[PDB]
Amino acid sequence: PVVALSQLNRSLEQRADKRPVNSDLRESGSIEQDADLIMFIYRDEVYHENSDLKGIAEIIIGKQRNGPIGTVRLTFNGQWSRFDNYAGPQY
Amino acid sequence: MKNVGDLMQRLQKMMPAHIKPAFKTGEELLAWQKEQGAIRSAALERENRAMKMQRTFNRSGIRPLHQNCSFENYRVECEGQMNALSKARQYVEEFDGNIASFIFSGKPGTGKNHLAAAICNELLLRGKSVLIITVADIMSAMKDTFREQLLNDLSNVDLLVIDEIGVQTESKYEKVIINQIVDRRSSSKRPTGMLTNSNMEEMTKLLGERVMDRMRLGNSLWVIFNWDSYRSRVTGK
Amino acid sequence: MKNVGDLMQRLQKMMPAHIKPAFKTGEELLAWQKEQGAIRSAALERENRAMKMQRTFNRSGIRPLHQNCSFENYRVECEGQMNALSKARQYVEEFDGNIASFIFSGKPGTGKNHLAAAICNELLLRGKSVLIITVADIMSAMKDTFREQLLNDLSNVDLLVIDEIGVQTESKYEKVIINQIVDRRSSSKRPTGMLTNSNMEEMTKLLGERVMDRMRLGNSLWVIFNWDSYRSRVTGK
Ligand SMILES: [Mg+2]
Ligand SMILES: [Mg+2]
Repeated sequence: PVVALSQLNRSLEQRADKRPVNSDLRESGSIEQDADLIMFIYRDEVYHENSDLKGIAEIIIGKQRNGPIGTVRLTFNGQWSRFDNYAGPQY
Repeated sequence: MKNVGDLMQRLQKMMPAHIKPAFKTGEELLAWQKEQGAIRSAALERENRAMKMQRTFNRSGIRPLHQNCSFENYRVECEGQMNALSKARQYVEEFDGNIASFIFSGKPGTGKNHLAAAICNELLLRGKSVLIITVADIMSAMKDTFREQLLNDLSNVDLLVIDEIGVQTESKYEKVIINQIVDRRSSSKRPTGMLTNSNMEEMTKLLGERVMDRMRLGNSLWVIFNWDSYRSRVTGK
Repeated sequence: MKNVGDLMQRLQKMMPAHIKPAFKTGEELLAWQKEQGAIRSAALERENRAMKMQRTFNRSGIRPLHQNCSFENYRVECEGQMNALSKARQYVEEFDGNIASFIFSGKPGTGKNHLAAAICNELLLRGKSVLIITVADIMSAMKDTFREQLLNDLSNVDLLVIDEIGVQTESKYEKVIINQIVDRRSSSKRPTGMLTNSNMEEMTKLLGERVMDRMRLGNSLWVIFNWDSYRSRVTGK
């Protein structure tokens, strides 16, 4: 495998929903065609303070070459820097 | 650049003995992290619940007098509202999945908003969502629209209870607004609540018979008060 | 390394034996897959149509209190709407290819939206599309267009009916909206309908004689209720 980070264009913030999707990264889309697996990230406790998803991030998958797509829930405790499994309800 | 044992001999220039590491392998560490994760996640879920709960309680705009406000801090003095309590208690007990609407009317200083707020507190302890308002605030919301969230909450909420319906004798608009609300609600299989000072007859030319048709569902709960005041006695602890 | 006999001799050891390949050649395989595919496509198409039908149910604005709703759960007490149901059944029957629009009227608590929702469900089962609205929703939509699927739909559905046409006394807007709508509908040889609580003369000054003239085509269907309320019975089943 390979793991290659990237970045996103700020034409998403004005959407007022702020979940990422495939057509949001604008680097020619040259990697959207080359890849096999993608995992965007969203985390509500940045863009809001009072939003009731504190200590949670989520893994928006947007492309799967050999499988389907989905969405996953994980936590974040940024002072010792490790996501953990979310043993709880569904999304 | 340095040996293992000697790296550790560099390490022991920091703390004493009696600090043994206890790991002894890797997969045991993964088990340990999994333990801590399953712990901290559930504790976090608890805290998230308490947050969401408070986000409700600060949103049900109730003014602080009627907050430390329950069935119990209600000094009974005659039967006239002993019946009111016997009805309001069972109203709460019957609220679970019912078209159960109530109205209050009578004289001020008789415990209208007190019982209303007690009800709302108990229903929020059950884990519901409610709201009360002043009719002028609805006016103000419809004006802010002409400068949606609060507008549509008045039909996305389970229960509403309404306050100060008689005043604003600049009428003919109040009626159409309240009609709009209550039709959207009662057609949607949900309750509401009113508060006033007048008899139903006086009330009915303000509020055409259709609205009270939308009120008189199920075992619709009419109540009317006649007590004298209480305000000279109250302190505000 | 390995080859065919060794490969398959590796293969059988994974499983229980007597598992013969059952094909033995190519054209049999292709025929078999064509057969499975033509079997699969049919049930697929069926499911897709069922989806479409659900999307048509959930689009109409029928509220839950008129959802579990039809002709048969409507209780007779006199001739006064025995006539009405003998009209409603035949109306649903005479609807296909027909400029047959209608109005209801009279007292609240009398089964207007009930019959309307019954009609709407029966025409969904006929395979035709419907919609019922509060007029204030059209108001809000015309205001929200500053933010077209809805206004497009309102001039292309087969049927349409309306609710809360009396109130909103701040007129000089309601009349023109509904006139535009009904012109675009009647022009395309399509019906519509209305619901109200007022008299035709009490209606006509709100709604100029032209609009009611556009309602007066085919064998029209006027109704005027006299029945009393129903609310005391209902409990929200
Ligand atoms: Mg009060
Ligand atoms: Mg109606």
